[PDB]
Amino acid sequence: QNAQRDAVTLFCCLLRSRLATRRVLQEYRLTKQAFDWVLSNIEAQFLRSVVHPGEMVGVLAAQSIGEPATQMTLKKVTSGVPRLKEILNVAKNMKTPSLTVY
Amino acid sequence: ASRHGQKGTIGITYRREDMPFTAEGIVPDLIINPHAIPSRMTVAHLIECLLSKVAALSGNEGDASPFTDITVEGISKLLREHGYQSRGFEVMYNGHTGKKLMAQIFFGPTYYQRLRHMVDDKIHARARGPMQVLTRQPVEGRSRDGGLRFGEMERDCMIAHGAASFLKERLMEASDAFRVHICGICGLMTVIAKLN
Amino acid sequence: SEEGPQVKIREASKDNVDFILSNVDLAMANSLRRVMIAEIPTLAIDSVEVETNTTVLADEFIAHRLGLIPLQSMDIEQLEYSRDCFCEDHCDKCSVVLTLQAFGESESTTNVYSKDLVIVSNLMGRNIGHPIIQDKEGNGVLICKLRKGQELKLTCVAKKGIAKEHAKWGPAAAIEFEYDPWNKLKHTDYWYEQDSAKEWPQSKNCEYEDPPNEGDPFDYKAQADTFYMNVESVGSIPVDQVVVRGIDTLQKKVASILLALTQM
Amino acid sequence: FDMGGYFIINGSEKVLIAQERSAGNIVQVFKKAAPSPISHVAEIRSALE
Amino acid sequence: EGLVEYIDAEEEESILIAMQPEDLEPAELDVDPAKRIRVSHHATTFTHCEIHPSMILGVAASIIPFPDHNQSPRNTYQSAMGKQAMGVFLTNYNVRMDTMANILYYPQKPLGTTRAMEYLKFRELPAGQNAIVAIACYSGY
Amino acid sequence: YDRKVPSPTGEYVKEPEWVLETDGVNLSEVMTVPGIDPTRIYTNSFIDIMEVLGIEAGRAALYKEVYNVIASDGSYVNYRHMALLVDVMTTQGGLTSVTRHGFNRSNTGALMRCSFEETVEILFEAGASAELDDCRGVSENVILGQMAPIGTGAFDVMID
Amino acid sequence: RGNLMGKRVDFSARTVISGDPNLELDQVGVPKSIAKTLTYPEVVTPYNIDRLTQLVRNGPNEHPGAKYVIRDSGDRIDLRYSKRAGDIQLQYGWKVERHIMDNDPVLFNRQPSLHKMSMMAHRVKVIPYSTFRLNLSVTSPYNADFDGDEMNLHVPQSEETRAELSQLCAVPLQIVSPQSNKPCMGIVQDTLCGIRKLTLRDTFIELDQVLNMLYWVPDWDGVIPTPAIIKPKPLWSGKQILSVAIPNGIHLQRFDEGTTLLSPKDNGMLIIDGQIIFGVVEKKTVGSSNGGLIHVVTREKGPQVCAKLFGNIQKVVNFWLLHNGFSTGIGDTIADGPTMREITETIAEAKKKVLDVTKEAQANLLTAKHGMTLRESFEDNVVRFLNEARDKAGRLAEVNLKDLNNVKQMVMAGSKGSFINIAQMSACVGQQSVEGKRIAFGFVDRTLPHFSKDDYSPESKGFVENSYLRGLTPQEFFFHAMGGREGLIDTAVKTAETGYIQRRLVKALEDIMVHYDNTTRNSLGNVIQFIYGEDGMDAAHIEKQSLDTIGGSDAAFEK
Amino acid sequence: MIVPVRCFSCGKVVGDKWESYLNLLQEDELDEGTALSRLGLKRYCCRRMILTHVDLIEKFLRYNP
Amino acid sequence: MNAPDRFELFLLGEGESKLKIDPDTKAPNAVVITFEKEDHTLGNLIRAELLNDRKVLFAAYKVEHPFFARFKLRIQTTEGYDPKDALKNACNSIINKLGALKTNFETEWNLQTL
Amino acid sequence: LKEKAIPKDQRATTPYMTKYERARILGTRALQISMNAPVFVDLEGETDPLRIAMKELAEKKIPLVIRRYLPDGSFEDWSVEELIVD
Amino acid sequence: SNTLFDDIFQVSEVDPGRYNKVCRIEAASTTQDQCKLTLDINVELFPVAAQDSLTVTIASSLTRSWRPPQAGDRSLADDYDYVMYGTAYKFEEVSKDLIAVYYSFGGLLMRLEGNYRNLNNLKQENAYLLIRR
Amino acid sequence: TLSHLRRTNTPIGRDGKLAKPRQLHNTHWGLVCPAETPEGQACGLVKNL
RNA sequence: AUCGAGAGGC
Ligand SMILES: [Mg+2]
Ligand SMILES: [Zn+2]
Ligand SMILES: [Zn+2]
Ligand SMILES: [Zn+2]
Repeated sequence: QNAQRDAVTLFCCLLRSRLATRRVLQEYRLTKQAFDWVLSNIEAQFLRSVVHPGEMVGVLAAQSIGEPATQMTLKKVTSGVPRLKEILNVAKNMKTPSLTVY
Repeated sequence: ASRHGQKGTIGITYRREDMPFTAEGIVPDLIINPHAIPSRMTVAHLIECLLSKVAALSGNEGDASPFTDITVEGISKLLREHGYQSRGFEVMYNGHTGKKLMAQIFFGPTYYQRLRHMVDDKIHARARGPMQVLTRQPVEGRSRDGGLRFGEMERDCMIAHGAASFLKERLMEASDAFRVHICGICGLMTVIAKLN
Repeated sequence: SEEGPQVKIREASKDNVDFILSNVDLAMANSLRRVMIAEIPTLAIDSVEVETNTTVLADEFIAHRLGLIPLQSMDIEQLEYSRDCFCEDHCDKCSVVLTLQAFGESESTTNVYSKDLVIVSNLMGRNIGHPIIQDKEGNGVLICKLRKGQELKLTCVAKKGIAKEHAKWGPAAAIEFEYDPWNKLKHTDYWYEQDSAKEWPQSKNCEYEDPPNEGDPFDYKAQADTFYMNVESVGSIPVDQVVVRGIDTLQKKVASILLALTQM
Repeated sequence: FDMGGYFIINGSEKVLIAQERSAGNIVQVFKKAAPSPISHVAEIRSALE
Repeated sequence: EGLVEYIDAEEEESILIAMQPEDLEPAELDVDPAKRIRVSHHATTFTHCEIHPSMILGVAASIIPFPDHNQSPRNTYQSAMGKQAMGVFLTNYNVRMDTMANILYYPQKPLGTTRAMEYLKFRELPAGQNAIVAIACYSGY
Repeated sequence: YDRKVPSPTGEYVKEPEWVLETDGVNLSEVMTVPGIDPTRIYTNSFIDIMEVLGIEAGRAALYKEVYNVIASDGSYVNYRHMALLVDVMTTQGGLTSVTRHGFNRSNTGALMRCSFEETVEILFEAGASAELDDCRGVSENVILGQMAPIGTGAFDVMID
Repeated sequence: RGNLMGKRVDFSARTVISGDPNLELDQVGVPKSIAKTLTYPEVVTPYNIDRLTQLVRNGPNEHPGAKYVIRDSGDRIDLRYSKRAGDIQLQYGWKVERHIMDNDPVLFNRQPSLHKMSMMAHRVKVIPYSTFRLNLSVTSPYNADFDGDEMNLHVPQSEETRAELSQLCAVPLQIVSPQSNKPCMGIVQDTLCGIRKLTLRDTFIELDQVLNMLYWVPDWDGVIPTPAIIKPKPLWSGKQILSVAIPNGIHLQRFDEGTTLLSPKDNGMLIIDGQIIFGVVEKKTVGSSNGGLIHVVTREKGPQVCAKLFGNIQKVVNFWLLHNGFSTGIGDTIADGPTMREITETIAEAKKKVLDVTKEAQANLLTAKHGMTLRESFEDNVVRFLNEARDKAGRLAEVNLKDLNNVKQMVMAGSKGSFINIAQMSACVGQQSVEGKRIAFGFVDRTLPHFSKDDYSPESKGFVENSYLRGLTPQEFFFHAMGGREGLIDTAVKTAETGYIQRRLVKALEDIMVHYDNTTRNSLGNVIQFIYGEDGMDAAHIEKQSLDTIGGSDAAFEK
Repeated sequence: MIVPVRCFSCGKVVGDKWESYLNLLQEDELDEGTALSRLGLKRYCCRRMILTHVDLIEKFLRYNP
Repeated sequence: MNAPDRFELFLLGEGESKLKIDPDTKAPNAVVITFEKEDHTLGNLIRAELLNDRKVLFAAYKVEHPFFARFKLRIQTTEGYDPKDALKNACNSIINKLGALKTNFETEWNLQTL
Repeated sequence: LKEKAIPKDQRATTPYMTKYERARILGTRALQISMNAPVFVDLEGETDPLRIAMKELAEKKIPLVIRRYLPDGSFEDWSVEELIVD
Repeated sequence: SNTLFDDIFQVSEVDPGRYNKVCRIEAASTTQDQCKLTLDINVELFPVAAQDSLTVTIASSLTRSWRPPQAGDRSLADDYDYVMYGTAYKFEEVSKDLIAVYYSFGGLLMRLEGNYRNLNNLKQENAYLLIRR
Repeated sequence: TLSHLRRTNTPIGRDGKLAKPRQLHNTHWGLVCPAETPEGQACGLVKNL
C-alpha cells in the first residue's frame, strides 16, 4: 500500500489541484451528476492507463531509444551518436570530459 | 528519375481525358509532386524545365552547361518573347470537370530517364516452396522461389508487440520444423525408433 | 436557330476547326471534349502476322508503329466490332486486311512509307481502311528503312476500337479549350511578382469579350456559359465528323442509361 | 562509338580498375599519439623501381 | 609548341592558376544583378589558366545540367543513377549476344546540353526522353 | 546561466548566475574546494560520479546524459524507456556496459548469452561449467521453437 | 544468428510500394498475383462449406480461388493437376488452403525494423496492379517512401495467429506510440498543404463542390449543413465543410502567439463538438503531434474512429485540392530587385567586418580571451559573422515572400520545406565546413591553386555568397562538394553505428517483461524495477498536462 | 531509333515529316525553329518529338547481313 | 503482368448490370445508383444537369477508385418525386441539348467555306 | 511445488483482462470454432469464428480460466467470467 | 422564433488583413457611444466602405437538412443585403453589467459588447446575422 | 561504360570508420570527379577520373 | 553449394 500511494502520489497532486472545491464551483460550474460522472470517468481512464502484465517493455525501451538515434544528425562537447556510443560502451577515456561548477 | 536525384516510381496511369490540360490542349506526360522540390533544393531541375521549354519553342539548343552567364532572367525574357509566362507558369484546367485550376502550374519539357528497376522483376511471393538441403529452411532468392528472411531485427518487433504464437509459427510452422525422439535418461536425440 | 446551345465557327479547315460554344453549361463542354478524345470509334491495326523480317527493327517495334498509322474511317459505322460480329476470328463485316511486303533492291537506302500498304480484304464499298496521307510528296508515315538485301513481309488486320482501349484509335489530337479570358468568374488566382496583368500574356480570346470595369464589383451570380474551342483531327475522320460523332456518342451513352433504366 | 580499353576473357569483357596506393620512395613525417613512448617518426617506403 | 603543359598534383603546388582568360584583362559598377557574384581575383602572378573549369567533372557529372544550382549530394545521387538509365549502349546491340540488354524505343537527345556532352557522344547515344512534366497536386497519386 | 528560482513573493523569476566549465575531471578534489556549492556541482563523467557520490548518483547522471543526447536532436523519448536502460546498467553492483564485456557476462542462461556474440566460447564455457539453462528466457525458447513466456504465452489457459 | 534467431520463412511476399489516397489506413493493397500465391488453411464448417466449395470449384488460377485440399487421412490434393478438381466432395474437418481474400489480417513490414510500428497488421485489399499500396498516413511509422522502397508481407496460418495480428498488431492500435507518448501517424504532405489552403478564411465553396465533398465522406449523416453565407449567394467555408469529417463530441483548444479570442489572423484552434470555430488547420493541429487532433480522437473516440477519420479527412481534402490545384515552379524562388540588393549589401558588410577583424588580428591587437588561442578567437569570430550574414539574408528573403509563394505555403502548412532551404535557394547558401572547421589548407598554405598563399579570405576558405538561384562559382562548387562528401560519409557511417547500437540495446534488454505483480524483471526473476516507469502506467495514454499548483504568486494561488 | 509516328503528348502525326524537316534544313537552309513552324508543328509537345530526335537507324543500316 | 485488360474500362461482364439502385439509409427520398463501366464524362454531366431541376434536393457523384471504371451517384428529391424520374428528365434534357448542338453546328459548318 | 495454489480471496493480480490474455482467449475460441465445436451464443447472422468468439466474450459464455503465474512460482486462477474486460 | 437584437452601426475601421475577399470591420453603435462590435465580412459579395452606416440585426430563426430556395414561394425573413449563419462560442463578462458575445460564421468571427441585449442572446447554436445596406 | 573505364579503387579498407581517406581532398581538383562516387559503404574510396 | 564483384532503400 505504501508503494501504491507512492505510485499514485503525483497524479493525486494533479487531481487535488484540479478538483479543488473553489475551482470545481467557480472555475467550472459542475453539478452533482456531472461531478460524479467526472469521478467515474477519471477512475475508468486511470484503470485503463495502467500498464498490462506480459508487456515486454525491455525491447520496447531499446527500440524507442534506437529509432530516433537513427535520425541523430550532425558548440564544444561531443554530442549525438559519438556521445551515445561513449555512454553505452562505458568509456573511461571520453573525448569531452567537463565539470560544471556552481 | 530526372538528372537531379529526383527519383521515384509510377503510382497511377491516367489517360489524356482525366489528365489536366492547358488551353493550347497540351497535356503532361508526367506529373510530379511539388513536395519533392523544396526539401532537396534541386533548382537545376526547374531551370532545366524552363530552358527546355524555351529551346523547344525556339528550335535551338539548351546551354545547360555550368559556369556560364546564362541567368534565369534572360531565359524568362526569351520565354515571354515567345508569348508564355516568364517564370514558366501556365493556366491549366481540370481534366475531370474542366474548371480552371485556381493555381497556375509549372509545366514544361524536362529530360527524364527510365531506370533499370521494374516491378515485375522485383515481385516475389512464396508459400511452401523449395527448402534448403542442410538447414531444411527455405532457399534464398527469388530466382529459386525462396522465402523472405524473418530476421531477428523483426523477431524483436514481434516480441515488442507480444505475439507469441505468431512468432512460434514464423519460427516452426513456416520453416524447418522437425520432430525428434529423446531418451528420458540421456537427454539427447540418440533414440532408435522404428515407428512402423 | 434551334433553341438552346449556340455554335459560331471562327475558322474552319480540313484539319482543324476553331469555334465558339454559347449557352452551354461547363460539364457538357467538358464531357464533349472527353468523348471527342476517347469514346468515338475508329479503325486501326490491332493484329499483325509477320512472315519475314530482315530489318534492323524488332517485329513488335514495327507492330507498334503500324497500330499508330492513321487509316480512313469515314464509314466506320458500317463496320462492326470484331467482339460483336459472329465470325471465327475476323471477317469482312468486322475487319480490314492490309498487307505489306517490301525488299531492299536498290543500292541506296530504301524507305517504307504507309502508302506501300495494300488492302487485301473486300471493302464492300465503304470509305474504310485507306491509309491517310497528307504528305505533300504522297508518301505516308516512314515505317522502316531497308538496306540492300533486307526485306519485310507481313499482314496487318485492322479492327474497330476507341481510344480508351488504346490511344491508336484517337480520332483527334490537341483540342484547344478556354473560357472567360478575363477571369471575370474568379475561377483562378493569378500568381504574380509585381503586376498580374503585365506578367501574364493576354489571351487571343480576349478580343471576343469586353473587358470589365475596375470599379464594377464582383459579378458573383454570373456563371460560365461561353467557350472557345479548337478541335484538330489527325485525318482518320474529318473535323466536322469528329465533333458530330462525339456529340452523338455522348447522346448514345445517355441513351443507353435510359434504356437500362427502362429494363430495370 | 566503342572506346576500347577492355579485355575479352572467355567471351566476357573485363576491365582493369585503377588501383590506388601511396607512392614509395618519398619521405613522410608522422607524429605519434599521446601514450606513445616515442614522439615522432620519419618513414620512407623504399621500393626497387 | 609550348602553348600548354601537363601539371600533376605535386607540381601545381608551385603555380598560380587563373580561372578564366578574362582574369588577365586589365581593370580601370553598372552590372547585371542576375549573374552570380564573382570576386575580383586580386592576384597577378599567374603561370597557368584552367582550360575550362567544367573539366573538373567526371563523365557522369558532365551529364548533369546546371550542377552549379544543386545541393551537391543530388549531383552525386544522379551520377550514380545515370549509370542505370536505359538507352542505346552501342549501335551493334543487335549483333552482340549479351546476358542482358535494354534499349529505349525512341531515345531523345535532351533539350538541355552540357558542352561536355559533345565529347561524351550523348546526343548520339541518349538515355532519356524530353517528357512533358507538370509539377502539380492532382488526386494525390 | 539564466536559471529560474522562486521570488520571495512566490512566483518563479529568472535569476542568472556565474558558472564554471572545465576541460577535465577530478571530482573528489574539485568537490572539496571553498566558495563553491558542493551540492550542485556536475560532471559529464558519470563514472567519476559513481566513484564519488555512490551508485544512485551514477544512475541519475547517466539518465541525465542520455536525456541530453536525445534532446540535442530536438527529439523526445518517454522517461520510462531511458529509465529502464539506466536501471539495467545499474541494477547490478555498478556500471554494466551494453557490450560483450558487460551484460553478456551475467548468469542469464547460456543460449541467451551465446545469441549476442562470442557464441562458441560461451557454449564451451557452459559445457565446461556444466551450466543448466533455465529455458525461461526468450531466446532459449526461440531457439527451441516453443511459445516463449511472452505477453500471450505469459500464462496457461485451462478449463472451468 | 542466421538459422535460429532469424530465418527465411514460407508464406512471405515482397515487392515495391506506392500510395493510394483511396485506401483505408489499416488497408494494404495486395497485387492479385500475390493473393493467388499465398494461402490460408481454412477448416470446413457449416458456415463456410458453401463459400469454400465455390472457391475450390473456382480453382487456383483465378481469384478468389484455392490451391490445395487436405483430407482427414492427411493426403494433400493439388487442384492444379487432379482429375477430381471439379467434383470435390468437401467433408467437415477437411482443410482448404484458400487464397488470400479481402479483409484478411496480414503482417506488413519494412526493413530496417527499428520499431514495433515497423511490423503492423493490415487488412487485405486485393488490387489489380503489381505494387503494394498503403495509406500515406502509414508511411511515418515505416519510414517508407515511393522512390523504389520495397515492403514485405507475412500471412498467419492459425486462428489464434490471425487473432494476435488483429487484436495486438493492428494499425489503429499502434497509432499512439508508447515511444514519445504521442501519435506516430498524422496527416501528411498533400493532404496537409490542402487542409491548410482549404481552411483559410478567404476560402469559400459553392454548392456543387460542397455536395460532392459531402457525399465523399463515407460515414456521412446525409444532412447538408446550413451555409455560412446566405443572402447574396449561399456559401460554405472550408472550415464548415471539413468539420463534417470530425466526429461530434470533440473539443480542441490551442493558442498560438497573439491568439485573442477574436484571433484576427486565424491563429490557434477551437473545435467544438465535431465542428471547428476558428483557426487555420495545419501541422500543429492535424500532424502526428502531441495533444493533436489524432491524440484526442484516439483517446476519446478510439482507434477505429480515428482510422476512419484519417480516411475522411484525406478524401475531402484530396478532392478539394484536386479541383483547386497546386504547383511550385522557380518563380517561388525569386526575391525582387530591392530585396536582392539588400541581400548583397548585407553580404558586403559581412565581408567588410571579416576584413576588419582580420587586419586587427594582423596588427597583433587581439585580446587573448581566456581558454582559447588567438587563431581560435579569429575563426570563431569569422564563422559567427558569416553565419549571421547567411541567416540575415535568409530572413531578408523570407520577409519578401508573398503568401501566394508556394514554397512559403508548403512551409506554413508544415508539409515540407524549412527556412534554411529558402535562404540557400534564394538568398545565400552559406559557409561550407569539414570536421567542424572551414575549408582547410589542402595545398601548401592555400585551399586551391588559384589562390595566393596564406589567404584567410571568406571565399578562399569556403564561403558561398551566391545562391542556388544565382549559381555557384567553380571554387564555391568544389568547396560545397567537399562538404557534401563529409555529409554522405557521416550518413553512411551513422547508419551502421546506429544499427550496431540498436541491436546491442535490444539484445541486452530483450527479456525485460512486466510480470503480474508489476515488478519489472528478467529471465532470472532479478528485479529491474518495482513499479514500471516508477508509476506502473503504460507509456501510451499519457499526456502532457500542467500542474497549476506550481508557479504563480502565493497571492494568486490563495485567491 | 526511328521517327515516332505521332507526338506522345498530343498525338499529331509527325512520322510523315522527318524527310521534310531535314530537307527544310538542307535544301532551303532554314533554322530548326522556322523549319518546325513550317510543318504545322506549333505546340512544343510536337516540336520536341522532331527536334530531339536521333535517327539511330541510319547507323543500324550500316551493319551488312 | 497484373494489368487488367483495357476493355474492362467500358465492357460489362458476368451479369454486371449497367445500373444498380439502392435506397439510401437515414435519408428520406434518396437513392444511390452504381454506374458500371463509366467515368467522369457521364457522371459530371448528369449531376450538373440534375442541379438545374429545382425539385432536386441533393445530387452528387464520386469515383471511389480510378483503378475501376465505375461511379456512384446519390440523388435526393422532394417528397412525391421518385428520383428516377429526375434522372430521366435530366438525361432527356441532355439529349435534347445535344441534338440542338449537332443541328446548329451542322448549320454553321455547311454555311462555312473551306 | 506440491499444490502451490493461492486462495481465491487473497488475490492481488489485476481483476481486468489484459489485452494479451484477451487476444489469447479469443484466438483459442476461434480455433475451437474453426473446428466443429459447440457455440454458446445465438449467432445473429455471424460466420467468422473470431466474431463468434468476441460475442461469446461480450456475453461471457467462454468457459476458460487464465492461470497467472508469479515469479516465485505461485499462481492465481481466474475464470473469464469474473475477469473484467475494458 | 423572432429577432433577438437590433441596432445601427457606423463603420469605423475596415482592414483587409492578409486575405483578399474578406475584411475585418470594427464599428460602434450610432446615437449610443457605449456598445460596439467587430466582424468578418466578405467584401467581394457585400462591399464595405469606410464611415458607412449599416443596419445590423440578429435573429434566431427564419436539425433539418438544408435545402435551396425552391421558388419565390419561399418567404425570406430577410429584406436585407447580407445574411450569415453561425454559432456563439463565448459570452464575455467584460465588467459589471457589461457583456460581450462571440460568434463564428464558419470562421468569420464576431465580437459584440454592450448590455441592451442580455435577455436574448442565449448559448444557442441557432444564430442568424442580417445586414441592411 | 565510360564511367566504368575511368574508375579507381582504394583498397586501404573495406569496413571501418575512416573519414580522412574518404573525404574529397583539395588535391583532387581537376584530377578526380568531385561528385561521382558510390553511395553508402565505400563512398569516396571508389573514385572516377 | 563456396567465394567474389556491382546495384536498391534508409
Ligand atoms: Mg527512399
Ligand atoms: Zn540414454
Ligand atoms: Zn467478323
Ligand atoms: Zn504534340
